[PDB]
Amino acid sequence: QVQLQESGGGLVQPGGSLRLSCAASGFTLDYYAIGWFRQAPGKEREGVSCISSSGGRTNYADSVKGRFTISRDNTKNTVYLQMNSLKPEDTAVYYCAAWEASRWYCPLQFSADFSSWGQGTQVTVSS
Amino acid sequence: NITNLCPFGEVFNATRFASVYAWNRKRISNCVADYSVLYNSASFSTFKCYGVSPTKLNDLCFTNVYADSFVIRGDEVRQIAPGQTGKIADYNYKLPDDFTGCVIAWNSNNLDSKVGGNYNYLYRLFRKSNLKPFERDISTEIYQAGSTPCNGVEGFNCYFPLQSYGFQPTNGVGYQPYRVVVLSFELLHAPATVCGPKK
Amino acid sequence: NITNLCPFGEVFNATRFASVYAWNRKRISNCVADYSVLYNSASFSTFKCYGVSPTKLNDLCFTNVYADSFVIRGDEVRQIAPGQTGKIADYNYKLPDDFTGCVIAWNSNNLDSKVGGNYNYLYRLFRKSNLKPFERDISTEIYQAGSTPCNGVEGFNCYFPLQSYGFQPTNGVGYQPYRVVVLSFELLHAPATVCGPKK
Amino acid sequence: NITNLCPFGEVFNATRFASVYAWNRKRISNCVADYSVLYNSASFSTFKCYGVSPTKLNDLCFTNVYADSFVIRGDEVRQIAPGQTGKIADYNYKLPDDFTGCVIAWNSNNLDSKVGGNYNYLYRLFRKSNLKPFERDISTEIYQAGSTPCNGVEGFNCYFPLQSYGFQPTNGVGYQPYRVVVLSFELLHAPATVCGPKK
Amino acid sequence: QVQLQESGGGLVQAGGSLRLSCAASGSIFSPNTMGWFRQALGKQREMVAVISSIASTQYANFVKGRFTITRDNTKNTVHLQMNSLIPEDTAVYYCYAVDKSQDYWGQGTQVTVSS
Amino acid sequence: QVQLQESGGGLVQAGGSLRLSCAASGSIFSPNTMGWFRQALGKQREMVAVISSIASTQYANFVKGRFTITRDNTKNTVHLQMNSLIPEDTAVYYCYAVDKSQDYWGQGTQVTVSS
Repeated sequence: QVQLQESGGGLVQPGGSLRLSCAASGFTLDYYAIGWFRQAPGKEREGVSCISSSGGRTNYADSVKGRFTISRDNTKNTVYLQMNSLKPEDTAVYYCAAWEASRWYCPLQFSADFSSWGQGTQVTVSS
Repeated sequence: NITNLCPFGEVFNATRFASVYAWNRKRISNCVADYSVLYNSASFSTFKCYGVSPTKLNDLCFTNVYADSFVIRGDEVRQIAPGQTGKIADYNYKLPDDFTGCVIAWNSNNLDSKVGGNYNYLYRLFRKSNLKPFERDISTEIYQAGSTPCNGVEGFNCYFPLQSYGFQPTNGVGYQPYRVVVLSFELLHAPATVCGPKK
Repeated sequence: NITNLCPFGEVFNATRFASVYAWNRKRISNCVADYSVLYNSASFSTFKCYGVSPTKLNDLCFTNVYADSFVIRGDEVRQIAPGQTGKIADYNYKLPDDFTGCVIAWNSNNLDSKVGGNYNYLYRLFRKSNLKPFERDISTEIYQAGSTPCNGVEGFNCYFPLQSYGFQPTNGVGYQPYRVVVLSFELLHAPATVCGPKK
Repeated sequence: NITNLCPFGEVFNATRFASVYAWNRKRISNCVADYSVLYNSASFSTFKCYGVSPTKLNDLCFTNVYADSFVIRGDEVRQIAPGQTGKIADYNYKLPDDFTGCVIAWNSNNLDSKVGGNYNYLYRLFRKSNLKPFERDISTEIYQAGSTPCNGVEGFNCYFPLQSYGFQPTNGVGYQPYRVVVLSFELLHAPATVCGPKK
Repeated sequence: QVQLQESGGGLVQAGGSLRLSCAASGSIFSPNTMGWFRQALGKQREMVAVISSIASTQYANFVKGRFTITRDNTKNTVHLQMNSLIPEDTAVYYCYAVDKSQDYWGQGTQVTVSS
Repeated sequence: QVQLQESGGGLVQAGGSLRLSCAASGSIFSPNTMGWFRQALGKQREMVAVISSIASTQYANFVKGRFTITRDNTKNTVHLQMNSLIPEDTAVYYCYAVDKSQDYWGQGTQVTVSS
């Protein structure tokens, strides 16, 4: 019953802002570190961002650093993603997935495996 | 009342892994086993622990451990869940439903994928029946699809038992190399030789 | 249930609207709010609610309402939203990116524009820093455009904060007066005070 | 004790497959059946059978057969299940929670997807009510998104139920066509018309 | 294999008129619903009207008040009369047959209007 | 409804002096900031001085060193003594109440100087 549901994606204007939340049902996502990933038409799933199980160790892609923000409501068992300064390149399908502390050293800067694959949501930017 | 450690690095930092049909094994006992060390290390893809809670692991005392090693592609890992069927679960390895232990997996592409392909790793498609749980099959006999008696000769209705894996970085996520070690444990009323870090 | 009335007449039918750096924050509580009337007033030019849909404002109950009603040029209304940028969205006032509330507005061309120019609306072009979400700065110090201090004296690199607007009926649609209301709601760990429409 | 067989190849291998709102149905009876071949056919990538394991299904007897076929986008497949939600499940085709039978599906990008997009398949995103089990009530009424009665006229808050799909080879697998057939067996206490091969 | 015979298109100047037609020669189980969809080069499918044999109108706002539809119940044919044509309206139109089991399609009638 | 009573203008020859005054009779929540502005016929709104009750001066360079403002904290009144007047500085003047909540506007004081 491990189900991750992405919501909040869609079409936004360049220069705007948006928010995603993917909700976890059937399991405690709190024990899980969550990575948000992205594939556009014609490109592979890239590592957009990664957050720890406790929210303390983090990663953003160089292309998304300084504009996008990961956060998680562990009490409400969901993970949120705030996008600012949208650009038309950002039109792509998104997923959030779960894995645990991936190395000696804490942070989630490195890629890992991504067990719980959600349906994904299309976030489009165009004007 | 023992101090020597279990060979977890040797288990995992091992250079070479076995194929899915043949796999590997380790009877592990008389050693110290640190799992808080492993559980928060995740140099791994899947911690899927059945009959056990991963937090409890370092807490746990075990009579013995058995270790299995083999490399798989991404698509068909899901077949390894007990109570599920797949060409692996049918014709490479059977898992008992009453499984106590934990499967651990991890993509190994920079290690086990080469551009020219790694065809030393074999994948059984044909068998007269599915194996019983926890079984190996190193048979070298050509499979007969039809009534033709192959008698050890390939050809029509005479099949290759184990197709060679094509592991390249060109492989997708579902086709890349994933080394997998299954840690089968028995929860038995016996000297618990694999006690974790405790006092 | 509870029955008092939220003083919208003192807000929407308010005779005068404040400037864009001297905002008035009205607190509304313990009263019934009729939002469908304004949604069916067949007047409101703008309708952007965030966090609660325009129609379920009229069946949900709220702990507190804080209201901000002023006059802005129509062209600049596009910077009134959470996480947006621009002179007003950054210099004046930021809506937090998860703002729960509504921006609703109706042009006041015949209400707040005079033929000689209703210059009573004053707008800053420069600041030492942009404000926070829902931050009010009414500080009036002469901004130091250059390195030289102004000492409260304008001149070279010494500019007044906020310049007037020539609000006239002759202004175009973008520059015409627009009466705009930003309402912030709180569904917090408190009893809902703006309630009633449960009928 | 019958002689007749069903044209499984004629019914399935037929190129003509319907849309989702107007899925095509077949009532099959009196026929000697062999589904083992279809099982190993693999073509139908998906295999989820409910009420029976597909292996024991082969020799079984069945009162009557309903084959319901269509073509679907890749991502929406999960919405098709007994007791399942989704825009198709709640707005195009709902399975009973007690559904007995199996769902099978194959890609068809090379058949049903065109680079210019194959918009011959419409989907009812909008409905006045949810879908009952086995409900194909083809209604194209312009739904009134607002309070104004649209009178079947598009405009302000007047949207259409059937939206087409851009099935292209350039589409993503989740956004690509899939040839899907669901077999439903009403195994009531009525004598079976279709059975397996045994005395 | 119901066939939807289409004819009545062509080249017409601005403000002219044409008369399309589609006929369902197949089984046509129970009542049907005969429709017109438009598709311009580079664009998706947009429904002109999804009028049924009985009722329910289903006229769109794109050419609101300029096109019309007539039912011939003797042969179950449907004729689409277009008046006061404009370059924007011009595209390829397919007849549509909802039927009771599944939907079918026309093979095309080119409509072009310019000056 | 804060009211600002303005008086002290009129007709004076070149080089003379008058004394304006504005008084905020309304609520005036917390500290305020009382200011003076100029408006000649055909121009914009031009700021004289936005001295706050506490500090910040806010004098302009136009009539630098000539006008002065005295603050009467007892009545929260602000007084504009303007000396050495010139036909250019003449306009109609309006006092201003920043308040805590909103800003309000005076009714006008005509100032005329010529020779």
